[PDB]
Amino acid sequence: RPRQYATVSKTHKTVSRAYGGSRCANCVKERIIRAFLIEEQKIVKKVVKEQTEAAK
Amino acid sequence: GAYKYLEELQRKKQSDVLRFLQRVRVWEYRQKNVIHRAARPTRPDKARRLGYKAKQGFVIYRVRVRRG
Amino acid sequence: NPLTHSTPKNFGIGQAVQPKRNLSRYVKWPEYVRVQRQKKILSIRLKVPPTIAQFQYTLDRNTAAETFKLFNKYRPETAAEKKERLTKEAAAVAEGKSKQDASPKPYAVKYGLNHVVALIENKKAKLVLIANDVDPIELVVFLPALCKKMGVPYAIVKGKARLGTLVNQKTSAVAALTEVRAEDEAALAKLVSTIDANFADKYDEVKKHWGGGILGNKAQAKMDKRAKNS
Amino acid sequence: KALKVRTSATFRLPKTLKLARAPKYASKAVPHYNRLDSYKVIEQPITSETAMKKVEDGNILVFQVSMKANKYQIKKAVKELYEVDVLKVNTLVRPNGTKKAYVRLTADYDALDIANRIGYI
Amino acid sequence: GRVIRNQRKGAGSIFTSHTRLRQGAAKLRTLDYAERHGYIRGIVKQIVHDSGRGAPLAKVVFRDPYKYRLREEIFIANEGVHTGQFIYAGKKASLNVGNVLPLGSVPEGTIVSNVEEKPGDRGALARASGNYVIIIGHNPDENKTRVRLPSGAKKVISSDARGVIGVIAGGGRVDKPLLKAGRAFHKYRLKRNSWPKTRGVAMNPVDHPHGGGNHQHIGKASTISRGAVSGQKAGLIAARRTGLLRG
RNA sequence: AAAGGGAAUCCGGUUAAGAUUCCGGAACCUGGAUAUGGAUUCUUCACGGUAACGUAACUGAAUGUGGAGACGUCGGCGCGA
RNA sequence: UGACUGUCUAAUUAAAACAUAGCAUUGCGAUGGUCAGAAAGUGAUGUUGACGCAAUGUGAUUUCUGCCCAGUGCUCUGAAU
RNA sequence: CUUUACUUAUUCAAUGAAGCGGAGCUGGAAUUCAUUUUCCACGUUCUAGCAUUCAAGGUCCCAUUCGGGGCUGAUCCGGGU
Ligand SMILES: [Mg+2]
Ligand SMILES: [Mg+2]
Ligand SMILES: [Mg+2]
Ligand SMILES: [Mg+2]
Ligand SMILES: [Mg+2]
Ligand SMILES: [Mg+2]
Ligand SMILES: [Mg+2]
Ligand SMILES: [Mg+2]
Ligand SMILES: [Mg+2]
Ligand SMILES: [Mg+2]
Ligand SMILES: [Mg+2]
Ligand SMILES: [Mg+2]
Ligand SMILES: [Mg+2]
Ligand SMILES: [Mg+2]
Ligand SMILES: [Mg+2]
Ligand SMILES: [Mg+2]
Ligand SMILES: [Mg+2]
Ligand SMILES: [Mg+2]
Ligand SMILES: [Mg+2]
Repeated sequence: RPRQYATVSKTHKTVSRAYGGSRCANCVKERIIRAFLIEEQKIVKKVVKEQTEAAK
Repeated sequence: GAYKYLEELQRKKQSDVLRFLQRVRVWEYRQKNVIHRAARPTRPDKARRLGYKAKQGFVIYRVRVRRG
Repeated sequence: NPLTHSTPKNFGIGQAVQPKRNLSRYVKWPEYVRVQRQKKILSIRLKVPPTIAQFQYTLDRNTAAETFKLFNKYRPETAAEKKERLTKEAAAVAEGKSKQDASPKPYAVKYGLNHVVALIENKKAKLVLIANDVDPIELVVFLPALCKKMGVPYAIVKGKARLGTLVNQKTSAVAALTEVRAEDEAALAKLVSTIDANFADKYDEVKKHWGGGILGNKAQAKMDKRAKNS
Repeated sequence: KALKVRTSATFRLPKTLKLARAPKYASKAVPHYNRLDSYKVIEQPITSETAMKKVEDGNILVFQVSMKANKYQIKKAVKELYEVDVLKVNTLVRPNGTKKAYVRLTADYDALDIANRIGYI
Repeated sequence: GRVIRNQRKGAGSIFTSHTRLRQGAAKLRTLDYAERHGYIRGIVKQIVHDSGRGAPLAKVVFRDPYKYRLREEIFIANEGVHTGQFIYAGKKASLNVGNVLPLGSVPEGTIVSNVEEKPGDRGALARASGNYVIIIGHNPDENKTRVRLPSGAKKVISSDARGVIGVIAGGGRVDKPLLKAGRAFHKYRLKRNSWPKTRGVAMNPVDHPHGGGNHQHIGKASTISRGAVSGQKAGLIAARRTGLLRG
């Protein structure tokens, strides 16, 4: 019950991974994969846009 | 005295000089509250002849009432 | 420095939450601030008559400074000076046995609306200063015409507070010199000559010119755009 | 003309100084005495057969107390008047509008001897 | 002699809406610098069911441009939007279903919904389920846009008023018969107390203009003037014609 | 809101009449103070497991996000008292 | 005879009456329709937007709804000394 | 006894009154026609990730105190949300 979380220790309310007691290890995995891949596609988009604006 | 001139000037309410001031002042009185404190009379001569002396304890309130 | 890099934030649309900018143009001001701003806006949007707007032509900065330099020589008595000269007169009355020969003739500026108006009517005022910023304007708006009528020279001058400071008030709304000492007659004549050129000799032409009618910044921009494009 | 750089489009009321009261005369200038001291709190003992069976058996002094007294005030009053140390206070408003306190003393004190010293039984 | 039932609905005692279960006022995003100059991307996180409404609502989360937080808006979901869809709202938005872009920056024949009447009132026209507004015109010299409303009415809106591309979801809802007063009961139980409707001819003459008589008839003409007063307007108010729509 | 949400108390005994309230034993919660043991620390803010995750602990302000609170009705099936 | 389930005259009428779904007509694109308020910088519909709201008639399904716009009502970019 | 122009009265609406109005770098289908007669564009579209600490950087001053304050980053003007 929600006020019983004030009584227990920190171990019981989280998992030792990032987004511990908030997200569920496949959502975190998807967030990591998406954060890696979109921030690489941003670099790819940056150099393609710089190429196309530097051609003309 | 200036209050004789204020008396005769306030009677000319449809002149240009007072017609402008009536418009410019009716806007501001409308923008203020319905009952608000006036810091000094806008007609000091009329205040004097109706009773007001410019000393402590004499107070002016401006107030608008719905016509009709 | 290999430890510091160049991030720059992309403060465009849809990226990088906007920085703190000067939003003083967009402040929801208090209602009295809005009233006192839109009042001076509304007083110049409307076509002002020529009885108002014979004001807002004010004695300019150099000749106003000369006028106040002359008028500060004739500041009236303070309370301390009044107490000092009253003790001096009480000495000459009680032991000195001098009647009204104790204190000399005072030379001071004249102030107060009824007093100054009556001096103009009796043609004793040598120079009248009229505050441009009184409220209500009806208290002094007859005074350029009265001064032109009785031939005394007037000057619509900037600051009822400035006129009050020379008479030891907070606000004086008029001031007047009715007599000066001998060393200031040339200064007063020069001042009257450079004040009459702006006020009494321009009165009959200012009496026909309506003030105001001034459009705003945006409305004037979109009006000279249409004037340029047509 | 320097203008205040306002990064907020909200005007708030400025933090003007609030002075403390420095009155020219006191509000009453004769303060009231203790409205609920120990003798106002402990009104009288309760000496029913049930309230006396609680004295020699349960180590409990039964008192009629003030209706304005809480358990802290009843404990302070019992400690101050009768020079005992109190384990517990259990109060109830009786159906005749009085208040009855069951004051359990600690085991150091015998409530029958404290009652004998007070004067009842 | 008695105040009648249509007159009693304006006091709003028992005739108020039943708005406990409703998700919020389904409105467009407020017209800001982002929506007025470029676009802003939000994300559909839920397609929820609004109570008392025949169309679903898309809970679309945007980023607040000025403060680091998330601003959740409640759109009416156009038919085709899904969860996880990026909704691009603004002048420089692209012509996709779900995007919120002004009527000036769309082509002729574009089909919009939740479209405004004035720029910035956050959705007024074509909000019920299945409804849409067709964009039949543009007038750039006066910044107007001619549109065709769901009633067939041609309306001239500003070209800066916004609209969401697509038809409102939940279409074809009225095509199914309710079949029973239970289904009508549970329909109106979450809208308002406008059901069941006693006919006025079944009433007494004190209750209604149509009431009374030894036979259930109307008596006077059912077509009532537009200039008639409150209490007389119980019939066909200001009717231009009557009878079946045949020629 | 003494029927909704909600921090935490149970058994046994007891009275002419009170008890989840008294007594005896065994708890728990909230608020506060605060010491000792442990833990962490010369890689200053722990370690193991590929991982789901584990542990007696194992810094975390503004601000943001998320969860719990927090939810219909019927039907059969499974488990428990 | 009412399609049905349902509702009502508490305390003489439970019905063939009311409601119903279905059908139809009307008004209204918000500076709006219908309806409140003595007024209001006031309200209900409306946390609404024509698959909606509001006013009526008929009263499931099947099969049909004929003629009459003279009267009365409603309505009309319409007639201009 | 006709029409359309102004905005400040009056009316409507919104917002935590945030980017309004005017003018300013490139670019061109201005054939620069020696002149921006001249218009448009104002950092964000594979993806249910993230975006916050007067901002990193560039530069100047402090009297430097292991830190602080300007300018710029983020054009100027008008305070008409
Ligand atoms: Mg104004
Ligand atoms: Mg009790
Ligand atoms: Mg109690
Ligand atoms: Mg309501
Ligand atoms: Mg009916
Ligand atoms: Mg009847
Ligand atoms: Mg409860
Ligand atoms: Mg028990
Ligand atoms: Mg009992
Ligand atoms: Mg116990
Ligand atoms: Mg240790
Ligand atoms: Mg360890
Ligand atoms: Mg029946
Ligand atoms: Mg009966
Ligand atoms: Mg019966
Ligand atoms: Mg019937
Ligand atoms: Mg039938
Ligand atoms: Mg027929
Ligand atoms: Mg704003």
